[PDB]
Amino acid sequence: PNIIGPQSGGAVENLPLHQYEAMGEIQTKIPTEVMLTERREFELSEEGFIGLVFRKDSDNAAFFSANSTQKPRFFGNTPEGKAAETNYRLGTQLPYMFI
Amino acid sequence: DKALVDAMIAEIDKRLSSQVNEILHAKEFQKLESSWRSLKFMVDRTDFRENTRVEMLNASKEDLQKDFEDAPEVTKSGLYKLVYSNEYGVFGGKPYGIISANYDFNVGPQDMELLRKCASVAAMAHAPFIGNAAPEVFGEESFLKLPDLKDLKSLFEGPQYARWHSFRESEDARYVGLALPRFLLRLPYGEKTVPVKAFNFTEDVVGHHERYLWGHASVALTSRVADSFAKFRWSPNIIGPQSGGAVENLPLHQYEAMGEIQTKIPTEVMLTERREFELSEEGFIGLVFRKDSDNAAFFSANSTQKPRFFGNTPEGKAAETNYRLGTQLPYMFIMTRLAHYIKVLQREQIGSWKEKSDLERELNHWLSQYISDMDDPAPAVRSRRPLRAARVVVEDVEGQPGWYRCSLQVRPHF
Amino acid sequence: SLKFMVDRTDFRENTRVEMLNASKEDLQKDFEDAPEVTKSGLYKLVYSNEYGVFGGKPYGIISANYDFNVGPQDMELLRKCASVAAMAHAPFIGNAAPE
Amino acid sequence: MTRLAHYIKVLQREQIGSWKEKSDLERELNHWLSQYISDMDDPAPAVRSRRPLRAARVVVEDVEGQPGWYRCSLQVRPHF
Amino acid sequence: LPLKVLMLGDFTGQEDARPLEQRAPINVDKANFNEVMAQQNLKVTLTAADKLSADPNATMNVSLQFKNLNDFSPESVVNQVPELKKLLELRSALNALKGPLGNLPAFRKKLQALLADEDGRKALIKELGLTEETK
Amino acid sequence: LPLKVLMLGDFTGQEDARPLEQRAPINVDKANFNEVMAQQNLKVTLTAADKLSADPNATMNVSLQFKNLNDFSPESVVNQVPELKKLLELRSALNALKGPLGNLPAFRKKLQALLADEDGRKALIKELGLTEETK
Repeated sequence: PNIIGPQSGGAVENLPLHQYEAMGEIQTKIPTEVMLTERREFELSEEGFIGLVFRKDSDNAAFFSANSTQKPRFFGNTPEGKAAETNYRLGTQLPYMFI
Repeated sequence: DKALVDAMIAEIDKRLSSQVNEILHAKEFQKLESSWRSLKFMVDRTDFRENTRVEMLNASKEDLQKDFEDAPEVTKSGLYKLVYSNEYGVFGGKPYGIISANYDFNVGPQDMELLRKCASVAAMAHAPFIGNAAPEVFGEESFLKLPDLKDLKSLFEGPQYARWHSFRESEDARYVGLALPRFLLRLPYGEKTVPVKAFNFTEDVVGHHERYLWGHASVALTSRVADSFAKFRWSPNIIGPQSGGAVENLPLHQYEAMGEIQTKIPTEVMLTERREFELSEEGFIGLVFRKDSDNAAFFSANSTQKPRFFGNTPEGKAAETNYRLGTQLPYMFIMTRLAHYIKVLQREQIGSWKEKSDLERELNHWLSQYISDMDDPAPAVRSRRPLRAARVVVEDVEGQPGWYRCSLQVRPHF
Repeated sequence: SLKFMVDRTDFRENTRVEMLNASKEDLQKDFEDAPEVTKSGLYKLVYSNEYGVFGGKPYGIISANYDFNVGPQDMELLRKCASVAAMAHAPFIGNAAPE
Repeated sequence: MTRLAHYIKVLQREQIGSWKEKSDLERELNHWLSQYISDMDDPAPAVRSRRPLRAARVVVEDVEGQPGWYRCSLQVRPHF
Repeated sequence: LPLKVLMLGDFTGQEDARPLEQRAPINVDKANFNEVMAQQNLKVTLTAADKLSADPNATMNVSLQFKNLNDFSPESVVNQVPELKKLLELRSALNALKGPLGNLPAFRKKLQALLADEDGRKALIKELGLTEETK
Repeated sequence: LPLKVLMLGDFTGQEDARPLEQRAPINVDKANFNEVMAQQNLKVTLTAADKLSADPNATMNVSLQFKNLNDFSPESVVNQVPELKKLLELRSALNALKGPLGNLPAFRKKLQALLADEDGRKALIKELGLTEETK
């Protein structure tokens, strides 16, 4: 269950680095193709994708969440309906699916 | 620059809330909403693990009149079919405890006739019919005018109430029970007390308290019956702030007054003891508001039936006592439970070798099960044993061997 | 005066104090508006929510920051306070005005 | 008197439902009231403060006419 | 013997053609109340005064649908009324722009998207565009 | 059983429209008394005789606000009444000048600042300027 946090156990450490010349300076090829921002990672999570985000200038990346492909269902906003929503989302999350 | 954009958001939300108020204050929308929400407010206050059951029957008053007038007799009405026939009069089935009608009644002839039919059905099935009365029944625009009424008893002398006056004298009126003021179901939307997502909606209740989501108090009374039955298997403890007629946890709404800030009463008005007593004399079930609480109480549950007066002699006063006992729902419920048990249990005895004295002995031994004839009584423990005394006599139907005539008279606790 | 009272007590010794903002005129307004003392707000928050509540606790005493004259309104207020105090078994303490 | 009334309400509520006969009420109530009684020879002055009562009498009858509840009389003689 | 109660009332926005003796009752409990609502299927076709403009002859007809009690919340009401849902989307666009969450090109594209709805009135569209900061 | 006392009284400058039992009681203790004052919110709108001039028809209306007991001190009272706060600023200016803590140009600038307050009376302004040494 512990695979969705920089401290919880979803952190990937020891990524390769590659410094090379830029426009007269020298920058490192990002270990992932892009440096994903928090908003973009959140959008990908809403789209059911597991985005490995790069720690700004790290050799470290992190999986902030491991949602499955399944899209959560919406229920009427009553006590029972919100309970149903909670259970369903729990089902939609791999960190509990593993248990 | 951003301050101007925020002003734009303020005006936009202002217009949007202007329209949303029209939606949320629409009479049709509030009809549907209050129906379902009051229904849930009843259901979630019961305990289905205590053998409590509830069924929903979608029917409007107009269609109730349509069925009752279309049928040649009440025994052939659909409601009677699904209340008595499919339940109390069905071997292997179960009888309906009570009927809660989410309706408001006026003095109109259609409403009076509907009440007559409901009284007949309730009498045939031994189950009371509970509903509510509309404000115009008192000749007032809304319950908020109740403190201006100087004398309800004199108000009811007008010819406009002739039919109601006769209805109160019918012997089926014991199965009719109407409640007075309604009660709040939802606190108005507000960014602090009742916020919503995204849109910064602040519900604006105008001068018309009809903007508030009022709910039919019949459901609250039903919760009372439910609690009594969940604790004891009997429904007599529903007429006191401590006995079990108290409704707790009412919504509140503080808002500015004339420079102070005051709370919208959960009921339309704060009924005084004298006014509540007058309503009780008029056969109404008034849910009184505990002066500044979120608590209300039903001080009494008299039926619509008016008590009869007898000559002031020992026998005459005895007759008065019995009749009033009949006029009170808190004892009518004991009678109804007894009738259900008698039907069910006797059906199983049909066919056995029973002589008259055998009926006498068995019935006595059975009735003793609900009798608490002791010395000094576990107060609210004679709740589970509501009867204090009971007498049973059994005679023979002459010229019909195997059939008997049974008389059961009970003295319950006061 | 409120603080002079509070800071001379010892909350570690199971001592508690609640504040109820009410003027004498409004006390008379509530007591006369209600049909009976058992339905007054003060009775609600003194007896009903305390001594007569399973799981609750009863109010020890009531301290009213008021001065009383021989006026009929003050006399009636004293009558109501005596009734409530008798019903809840808690004395009502106040002060008398020089007049 | 007021403290006694509070304790009686609270503690009796918890006893509702138990198998109590009249004499059972008498014995239990006596044993309980003794907790605040200081009836010796010469009192620790301002120590009968914690035990304000010197004497106490309790009588329990049954209210007749339906059975399980009683009429209790409690009279106390406190220190002067 | 259980304690069974019969709640009779107008739980729908219209009367049923089925006769009373034919329509059936529904057993309700805490573990299926919302399911009972969804299966009953709630619908309200109603007209209220159109306060999104300044015309007393302007009226707004709505067709709301209910499956659970939370469908009675203003969020659902707005979700089911495009004349208000478009205004909520405009609200989100303006808050995003004012908080600097998106650039002006994205803001313009999304604004066109919101105003493209053919069910909206031109007056409403003009009132919405009047809220856009000049920059 | 704890010993609970109920202090009932007029702790505010006005009555509430709130039904007596609608309003709730507040638990008070040594670790939160001041917080209880601040949350209760104290305000006094009152008129007293204006003794800053020589006119019996002159009256002064003040709107004091209280969050803690020290808001009852004369320093807070002056802070909340501009007709006196300006006089305290003038006092500080005169003491600074007489103690040689500031030069005459700074003194003049600050004096203009103090007297610029539009809520002050011209008579008060004249009385304040009459206290300035000629040099």
